[PDB]
Amino acid sequence: SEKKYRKCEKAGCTATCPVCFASASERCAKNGYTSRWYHLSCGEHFCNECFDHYYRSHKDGYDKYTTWKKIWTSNGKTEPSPKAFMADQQLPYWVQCTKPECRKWRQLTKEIQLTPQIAKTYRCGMKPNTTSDHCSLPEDLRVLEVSNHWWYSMLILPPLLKDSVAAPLLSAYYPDCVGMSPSCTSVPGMNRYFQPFYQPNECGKALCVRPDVMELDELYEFPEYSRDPTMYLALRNLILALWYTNCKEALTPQKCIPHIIVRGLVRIRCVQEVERILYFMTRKGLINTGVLSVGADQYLLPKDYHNKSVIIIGAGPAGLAAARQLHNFGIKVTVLEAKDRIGGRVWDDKSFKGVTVGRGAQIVNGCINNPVALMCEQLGISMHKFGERCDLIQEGGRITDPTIDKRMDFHFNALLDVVSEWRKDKTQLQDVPLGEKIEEIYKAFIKESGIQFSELEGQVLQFHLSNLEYACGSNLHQVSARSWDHNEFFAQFAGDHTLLTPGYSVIIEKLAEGLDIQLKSPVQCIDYSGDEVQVTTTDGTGYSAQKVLVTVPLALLQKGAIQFNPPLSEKKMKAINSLGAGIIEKIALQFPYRFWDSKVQGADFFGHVPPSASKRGLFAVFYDMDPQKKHSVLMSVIAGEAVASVRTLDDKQVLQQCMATLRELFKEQEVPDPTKYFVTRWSTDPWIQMAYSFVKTGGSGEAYDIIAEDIQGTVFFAGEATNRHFPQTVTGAYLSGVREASKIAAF
Ligand SMILES: [C]C1=C([C])[C]=C2C(=[C]1)N([C][C]([O])[C]([O])[C]([O])[C]OP([O])(=O)OP([O])(=O)O[C][C]1O[C](N3[C]=NC4=C3N=[C]N=C4[N])[C]([O])[C]1[O])C1=NC(=O)[N]C(=O)C1=N2C(=O)[C][C]C1=C(F)[C]=C(Br)C(F)=[C]1
Ligand SMILES: [Zn+2]
Ligand SMILES: [Zn+2]
Ligand SMILES: [Zn+2]
Repeated sequence: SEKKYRKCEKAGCTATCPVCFASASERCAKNGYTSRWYHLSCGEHFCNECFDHYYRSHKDGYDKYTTWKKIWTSNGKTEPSPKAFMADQQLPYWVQCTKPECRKWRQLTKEIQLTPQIAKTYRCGMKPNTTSDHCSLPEDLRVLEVSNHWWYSMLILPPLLKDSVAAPLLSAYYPDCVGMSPSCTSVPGMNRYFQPFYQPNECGKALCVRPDVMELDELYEFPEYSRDPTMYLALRNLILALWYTNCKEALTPQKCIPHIIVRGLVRIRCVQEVERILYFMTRKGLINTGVLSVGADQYLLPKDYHNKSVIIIGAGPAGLAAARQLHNFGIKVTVLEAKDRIGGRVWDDKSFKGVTVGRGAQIVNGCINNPVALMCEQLGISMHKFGERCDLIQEGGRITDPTIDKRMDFHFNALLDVVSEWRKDKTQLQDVPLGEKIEEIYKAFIKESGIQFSELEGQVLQFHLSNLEYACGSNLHQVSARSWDHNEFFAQFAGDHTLLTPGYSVIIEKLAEGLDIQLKSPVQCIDYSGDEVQVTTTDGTGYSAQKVLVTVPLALLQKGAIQFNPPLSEKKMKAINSLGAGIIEKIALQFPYRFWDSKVQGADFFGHVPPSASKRGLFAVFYDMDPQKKHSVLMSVIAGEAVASVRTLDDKQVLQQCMATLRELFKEQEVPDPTKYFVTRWSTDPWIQMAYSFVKTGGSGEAYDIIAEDIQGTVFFAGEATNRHFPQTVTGAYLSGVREASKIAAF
């Protein structure tokens, strides 16, 4: 009469007495003998009678199983089996007592389906969906087993979450390939800029994670998930979904737990992992970031990561970002800024009636997943997507026919295409200045083709040339042909380019809120010999801490303004000197009325066709600073060779030359005098001296990576000049501070 066993089917199982969790069949083995004891985990087994109850065609619960099967096979890629069925449909739920000093795990009865409402409110031995004696009872012994690694080793199937908050975003994916149950019959309200997941077979979008693939740095930290990442993916994806669903408060483990819905003891494992994973993504700045603020005893990282102190040099976006991160983590942070204000190259003039005019940055280039878009969401502020339209207006007042604009843009880009071909097989030593290579290709193309451009077509080509010089912040003869667009090899920020109407100052101010910031404290010296870094200001003040982070602009690193002891390495100096310190300047003009409205007809900007290639980049674009079209403020830009021509002019002389230009651009009409203006002088600001970085002839994009290497795990570097993927921008500077705060916290 066949054979029967007390013991589990799996050699090495730690259950000395399997007991059937199902009790689905009339002849369930309860806790005795059966023809096979089917193993789900070390703590969960079901007898063969209950196995036949669902499996065999002549048995009762066969319709229930066959129906689940059909749902399973059509929505998922994971095979259906009785074990998979049991784990998705028959294992009981486990929940923690929500009383703070208890937190004990309990098994719910079978008919109860775990809601996030139950998980938020459950207390020991009180019937859910609803004395303190029931808390003192010991947990089921199987609970403690779960937290060992060998428990996960002995788990036969990975968990599949139900009703994950991630699910509305992952519809393009098989639910089980991203850790969600296929038997689960279930993005309005989320910010259009939060797109944290790639769609399948999609790349080239910055800061998107693949919802079905762990990343290298994730596998490094969680190698136990390398073979089968189902479970890690489920929890990471859940945390991301929860964060972007509410980026204005800190996302705690307490907050994640009631959204982790899975049957069986494995839920305990998930609740224990979510917390580890959460602290990891916090340190890495993927969540719980932006201008989020925490109070005392509400720090974002456990007291372990708290045994450090940091001095941060420079209170620009990179410095304040690291300071805000490190502070939120619970690390002592002091920021020493040279100037008498924070912000660095973010400095918003607020004195123009009705608008905020930035003397430094005010544009966000690519808003999807951009942390600046995150921080705007957190602050409730709005960004203005730039319009496409930008007439090229001639001195004289003629508006250049758009087909000329477009045709010369074509020829121009066709020149850059030849550079990209030429450079493919050339090393850093073979490099050649970009402008020089363009002139060669152009003069070769003119000579070969016979074509003859009108004067205007040539001037319009000069305009497109000036824009490139603006993007590099340099005449193109200092810019590397090989490596000027180096960072476009990496995924870039998709989406809208915007004018940050309220100005970056609003973000910079909120980042700095509440931090120990010593202004008028320019750092003279950093000595990282000895047990602690010693930092000294220009008047002799001394500050001390265990680690120091440097965010000074590239120009200041090039000029050696801070004495380093020991000196920076030769490798680091060569990198620092291989990047160029690009420069632009800005002028803002306020008028008594919007004199351009009739001609410009609402566009966000208009173009200034340069008269000659010498005057190239002199007020090339005028920006209308009020997207609501009520106030009268224009802003324009000096780039390229034009920067060196106006160093010997005072502000009034620059203003006059701008006004002469506007009046030529509007020659057929009257232009009022300006009533208020400013002219920036970044290139002579002693502690900045630049607008943003670029790669000079002979250098490589790797220069950014090299400038970013820490020294002795003790001196760290951040700043736009240190972000290889995202050079130049406030965004790239911000992310580099987060990057460095992640490095520092790791110790
Ligand atoms: C200038 C400018 C202008 C005029 C304009 C613009 C700009 C600029 N940009 C840029 C930005 O801003 C930058 O990049 C940033 O900011 C960076 O940051 P960082 O890194 O943080 O730096 P800074 O800020 O500079 O800071 C620094 C600091 O530190 C200090 N110091 C120094 N030294 C020292 C100190 N302390 C102490 N001790 C010592 N020794 C100083 O003071 C400071 O504070 C920009 N950006 C963006 O994003 N956007 C915009 O819009 C901008 N801009 C314009 O306009 C345009 C440009 C652009 C680009 F570039 C790119 C792109 Br794709 C775009 F979209 C745009
Ligand atoms: Zn049974
Ligand atoms: Zn077993
Ligand atoms: Zn309890």
